[PDB]
Amino acid sequence: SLKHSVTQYLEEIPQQVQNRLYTSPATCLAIYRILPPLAKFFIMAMVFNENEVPLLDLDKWVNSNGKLQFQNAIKSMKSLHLLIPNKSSGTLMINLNPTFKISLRNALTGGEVQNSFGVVVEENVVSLDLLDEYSANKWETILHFMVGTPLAKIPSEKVLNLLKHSKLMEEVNSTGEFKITNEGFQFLLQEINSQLWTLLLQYLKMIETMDLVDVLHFIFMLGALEVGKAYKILSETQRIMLQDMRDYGLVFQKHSIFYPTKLALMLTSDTIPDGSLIVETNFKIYSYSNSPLQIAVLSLFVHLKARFVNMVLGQITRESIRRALTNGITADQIIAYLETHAHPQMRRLAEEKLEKKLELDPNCKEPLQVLPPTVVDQIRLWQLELDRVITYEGSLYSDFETSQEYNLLSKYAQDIGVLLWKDDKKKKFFISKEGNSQVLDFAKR
Amino acid sequence: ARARKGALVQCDPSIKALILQIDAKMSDIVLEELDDTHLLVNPSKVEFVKHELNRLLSKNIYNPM
Amino acid sequence: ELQERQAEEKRKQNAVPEWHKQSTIGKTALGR
Amino acid sequence: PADFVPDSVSGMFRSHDFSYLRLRPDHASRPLWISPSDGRIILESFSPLAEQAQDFLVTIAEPISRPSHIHEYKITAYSLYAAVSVGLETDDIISVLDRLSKVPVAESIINFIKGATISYGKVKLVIKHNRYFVETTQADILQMLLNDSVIGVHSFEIANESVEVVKKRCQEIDYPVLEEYDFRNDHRNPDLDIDLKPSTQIRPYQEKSLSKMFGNGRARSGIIVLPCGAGKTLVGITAACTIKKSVIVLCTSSVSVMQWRQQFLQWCTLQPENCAVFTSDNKEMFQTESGLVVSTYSMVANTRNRSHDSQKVMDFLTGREWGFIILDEVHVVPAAMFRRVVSTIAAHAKLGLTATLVREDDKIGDLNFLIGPKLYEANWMELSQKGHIANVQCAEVWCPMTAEFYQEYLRETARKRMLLYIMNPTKFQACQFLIQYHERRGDKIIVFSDNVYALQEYALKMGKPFIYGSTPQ
Ligand SMILES: Nc1ncnc2c1ncn2[C@@H]1O[C@H](COP(=O)(O)OP(=O)(O)O)[C@@H](O)[C@H]1O
Ligand code: BEF
Repeated sequence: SLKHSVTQYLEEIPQQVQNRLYTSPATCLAIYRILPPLAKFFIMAMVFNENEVPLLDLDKWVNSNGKLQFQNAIKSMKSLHLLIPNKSSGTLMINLNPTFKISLRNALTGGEVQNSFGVVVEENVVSLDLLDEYSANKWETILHFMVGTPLAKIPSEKVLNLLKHSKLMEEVNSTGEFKITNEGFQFLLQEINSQLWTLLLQYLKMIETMDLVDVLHFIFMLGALEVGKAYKILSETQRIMLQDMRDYGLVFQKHSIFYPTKLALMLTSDTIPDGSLIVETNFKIYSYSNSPLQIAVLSLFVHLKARFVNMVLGQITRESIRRALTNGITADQIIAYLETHAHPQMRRLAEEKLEKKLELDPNCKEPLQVLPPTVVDQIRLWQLELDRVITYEGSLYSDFETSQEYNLLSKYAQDIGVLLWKDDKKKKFFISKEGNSQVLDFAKR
Repeated sequence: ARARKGALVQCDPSIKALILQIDAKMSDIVLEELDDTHLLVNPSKVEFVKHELNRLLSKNIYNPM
Repeated sequence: ELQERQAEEKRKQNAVPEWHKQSTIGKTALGR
Repeated sequence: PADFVPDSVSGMFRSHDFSYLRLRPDHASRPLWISPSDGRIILESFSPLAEQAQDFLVTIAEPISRPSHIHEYKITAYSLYAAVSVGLETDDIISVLDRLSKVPVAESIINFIKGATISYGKVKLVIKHNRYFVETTQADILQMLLNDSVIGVHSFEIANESVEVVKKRCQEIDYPVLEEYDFRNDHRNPDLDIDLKPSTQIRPYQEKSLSKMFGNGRARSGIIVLPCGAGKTLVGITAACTIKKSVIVLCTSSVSVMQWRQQFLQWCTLQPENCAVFTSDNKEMFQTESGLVVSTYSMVANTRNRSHDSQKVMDFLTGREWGFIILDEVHVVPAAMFRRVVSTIAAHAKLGLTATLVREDDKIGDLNFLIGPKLYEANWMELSQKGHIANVQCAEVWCPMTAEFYQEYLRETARKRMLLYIMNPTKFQACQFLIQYHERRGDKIIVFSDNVYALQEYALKMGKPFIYGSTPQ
C-alpha cells in the first residue's frame, strides 16, 4: 500500500492546490513513476503532443484482456486530476494538465528547471563511514525508543511530539511511559521503505499553517537528490524543515551545504539471512541473527535467555506473550512475523511436509505451515484466555408497564445498534452507555 | 420505565460460577442475575476481579517453576 | 477393479478423521 | 570475557550473554554450540559432522530436547560419569569437543570435564562363594577403604547388606566402584550353552547399545533405556546368550513374567528344561547346573510374609550364587524397600531395563551407585521415521464442564472434587461418539481409566469388558 497511501493523500488535496503541486518538474517526475505501468504509457504519449485525443482512441490501445486494468488506470489518473476530461462537439475529449504537461516537458528536454533538482558544489564526502552510520544509528535510535529498550540519547521533541500526536506509540503522562500499539507493531513489520513513509505521511498530516505545497516540493525533491553530493542553499520553510528532516536521519548537515542520505534514495523505489530463527515444540527460540533490530523486536513477545555472537537463543513464555498481548499485539501479527521471517531450513522441511502431505493424498492442498501447528494453536488459545471475561458499560431497563413499550424501546435500540441483551420473559434489556442518551430521548418521545 | 447503571458481563457457566463465589465472599460484586450467560456487576470491582480471578485460575494451570 | 477397490478401502482405513484435517477452534465447541 | 563492550540489548540476557567469545572461521562446518555457563549444547542436525556428534553427545551429555532440526544436550557430572565408564578419558572428550565446537571451550568447562572423568576404574567389588570381597588392584587402597569411617592386590570382606552404604560412600570419596565381570575366565560358575537362533534380526540401534557395553570386552553394570515396545525384553536375551552363565530375571508383573519366558524361548535357543518360572501359580525351580529364574520384585523384595511354598524358592534363590541379574523396569528399584534386593542377592553383574528413567522424587540419580551409570538411550522420532515404530497423531480434547456439576466443584473438597469433574456427562457423549466413529474405521481402541468406579460405570453403560486389580488372571 506504498503508492496507495501516497496516492490517497494526493487525492484529498484540492484541485487548486494540486495545480500548484505540478509546477515543479521534480515532483512531476515522481508522480509520473507512481502510476501503474499502463497509465504511464498513456501519459508519456499525451505529454509531447499538443492535441486532444478522444477516450475511445485510448481504449483501442488496450487489449480485451487488459480492459479491467484500463478502468483502474483511468480512474486513478482522473482522480489525481492529471487527466482533464473535456467534452465538446459531442465527443469526450481528453487532455493533460497544462502545468503538469509543461513541467514534464521541461525536465525531459533539459530546459529551465528553476533549480528543482538543486545545485552541486563538488564537495563529495565518505558515505559508508559517516552517512550510513549516522542515519542508521539515528533511525535506530528512534526505534530503540519505540521498542522501549534503554538508550542514552533520546529523540528530539519534534519527532517525539509527532509520535504522541500520531496513533503510533501511544503514551500517557500518568503512566509516564511510552508503549507500542497495534499499528505500532505493524509499523515495525513494514519494510524500510514503507517504514519511512508512515512517519513521513503522519508528518504531512501533523503540519498545520510551512505551506502544504512547500512540504511536498521538498520531500519529493529529496528523492531526486543523490547521496554523497553537496547542494548549496532553498525555501525559508524548507530551512527549518531541513533541520527537522535532520532529526529523522534523512539529510546530514556538517553544521551552507546539505548532504542527502541513503534513506533519501530508498524513498523513491525499492532498494543465511539475518533475523531467521527456529521454533521448537518446547517453545524455544534460536535466532541466527547478529543485529540489535532483530533482537529488539524479538524481545517484544519472547523471553530471551542467552545470546551468542552469531545467534540469540530464547524461550517463549506465557508471561512474555501476555506482556506483548497487553500492549495490543494480535496473535495474527505475531505468527505473520514468524512465518515471513522463517529460516530456510524450516521452509525446506515445511515444503517436504507439504510434499509428503500431497504425496500421500494429492487430492487436497494443505496450507504450507513452516512452524509446528501446536505453537499456533497454543498462541491462539492464550489469546482466547485474555478474551474470556467480557464486560460492557451501560444501563439496565426494567419495570416496563406494558410489553408493547418494552418491545418498542428494545426494538428501537436494536435498530440503532446499541442493544446488548434482552429477555422477553423478564421484560428487561441492556444497552451500551453510548446509546443510553438516545434510548432515553426516544422513551420520552 | 426504569434505568439502572451498571456493567454487563458476558461469560460462560464456569466463569459465571467463579463470579458467584467472589460475589458470595463480597456481596457488592453481582447486582442481579440476568441469564446463564449474562451478569450485572459493580463497575468498581471490575478492575479487581479481573486480576484476582486470574490468580485463582493459575491453580488449574501448571506453570513449571 | 476389486483390487483397486480394496486399495481404495485400505487408503480410507488409514485416512485420519476430519477434525485432524483442520484446526477446529473457531467452530462451535463439542457437546450434545 | 575481556575487553568486550556490552550491547544496548545485553540487559535482556541476565549474566547469560555469550557474545564476549569469538567464533571460529570454520563455523559453517562445526555444528556445535556450547554454553559456557550452564553447559547447554545446541546441535545442528542439518550441517556436516552432525551424525558424528549425535552419538558422542548422547554418551557425555544427557538429551534435554531433540526436535527435528536443533537438538539440545547438556553436560553434567552424571552424564560425564556415564561416559568415563566406557573407556573414555578427559583427553578424548576435550579433543572431540574442541574439534566440533564452533566456539572455543571455556576454562570452566575444561575444569568440569577433568574432575569427573578420572574417577572411574580404581576400586572393584568382587563376589566369591556368596562372600563379598572389596578387591583392589593396588595395596595403597587399604589405607583408604579399611580406614574409612563407614567401611569396616589386598582383598578384604564386606557385609553383603552394607553394599548399598559403601557404594554411596564410594560416590562421596574420589574413587567410585565399577562392576566388571570377566565371564570368559570365570569357570567356577556353571556355564549355560544358549545362543540366538538364526531367525533373530538385531536392529541397528540394538547393536549400537551392545557395542557401547562390550566395547572394552568386559561386561559393565548399568542401565539401558529404549522406547516402549522397542524390545527391552530382547536386550536381556542377548546379554544372557553372550554371557552364557546362570541368570535371574526380575519383572514387575505377573502377566509380564509370562511374557518374558515366552520371549526368551522364542528368540534364543534356551531349552525348556533349563528354564524355570518363579511366580505365584507354580513354584518349581530348575535342578540343572545352570538355569534361568524369572520372577518379580515382590517375590524377591518381600521380607516379612513369605509362603512355605515360596520360602523354599527364596532359599533356593539365595543359596546359589547367580552370575547375572536382569532388572526389568529398573525405574522401581530405588524405592524404599526394593533397594534391599541389590544388597542381599549375590550377582557379579547387574543390568537395568526401563523405557522411562524418570520419576517424581529425586532418587533417580541414586541409580548411579545402585546398578551403575546409563549406558545408552535411543531417540523416539528417529525410530518413527525409519519405520521401527508407528507415527502418532497426538491430540488433546478440551471438554467444558457442565454448569450443574461445576457448581459443586467450588464447594467440594479436593478429594471428592476429582470424581466430580471426571464423570461429567459431556465426556460420556464424546467417548461414545469417538468409539463408534473409530470402530467403523477398523481401529482397535484402548480406553484407560485409573478410577475403578468410573471404569465399571463406563463399561456397564457401554457393555464392554473392563480390567482392574480384582480381576483373576
Ligand atoms: N528384533 C525384534 N524382532 C521382532 N520383534 C521384536 C524385536 N524386538 C522387539 N520385538 C517385539 O517388540 C514387542 C515389545 O517387546 P517388549 O520386550 O515387551 O518391549 P518393552 O519391554 O521395551 O516394552 C514384542 O512384540 C516383541 O516381539
Ligand atoms: F512396555 Be515396555 F516394557 F516399555
